[PDB]
Amino acid sequence: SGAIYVGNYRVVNRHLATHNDWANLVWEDSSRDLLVSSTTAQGCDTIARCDCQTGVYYCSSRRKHYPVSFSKPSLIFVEASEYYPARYQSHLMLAVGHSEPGDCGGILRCQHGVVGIVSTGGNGLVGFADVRDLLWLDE
Ligand SMILES: NC(=O)[C@H]1CCCN(C(=O)[C@@H](CN2CCCC2)c2ccccc2)C1
Ligand SMILES: [Zn+2]
Repeated sequence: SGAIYVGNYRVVNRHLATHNDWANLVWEDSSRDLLVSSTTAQGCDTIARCDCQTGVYYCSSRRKHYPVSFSKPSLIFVEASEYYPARYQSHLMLAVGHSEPGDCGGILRCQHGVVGIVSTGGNGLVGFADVRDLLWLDE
């Protein structure tokens, strides 16, 4: 679990969005596993606007933050799960690191701010849904 809080926006994994999130919806994209809902209070996370490929992510299943190198956002095949059939997920970045179901929502950050959130994993890999292209989150 986990979310990004920027301005009057809450960014969560689409597959973990609550009933309150769908009742206050801004934008959602199944192919990216992202959902954005509106908030009454202002958030303080800063979104990174960069091409960094190194950062630190939060891993709830180890209660630890890990430094990682990650790939550029791309269309990656993701195995079928209880939330989606087998499909290509877009804007996804992979790193070598521990992740388990429950870790989705963990933030990945670089020197410029928030890069994305954990969205996939397994076999010693972790995948992050990028949010650096969503320039509208800043206005
Ligand atoms: N964005 C998605 O489509 C994800 C939705 C949740 C599930 N998902 C995953 O990758 C799982 C692993 N899979 C579950 C069934 C086959 C392996 C997982 C593992 C570790 C960390 C996080 C998630 C896919
Ligand atoms: Zn950066």
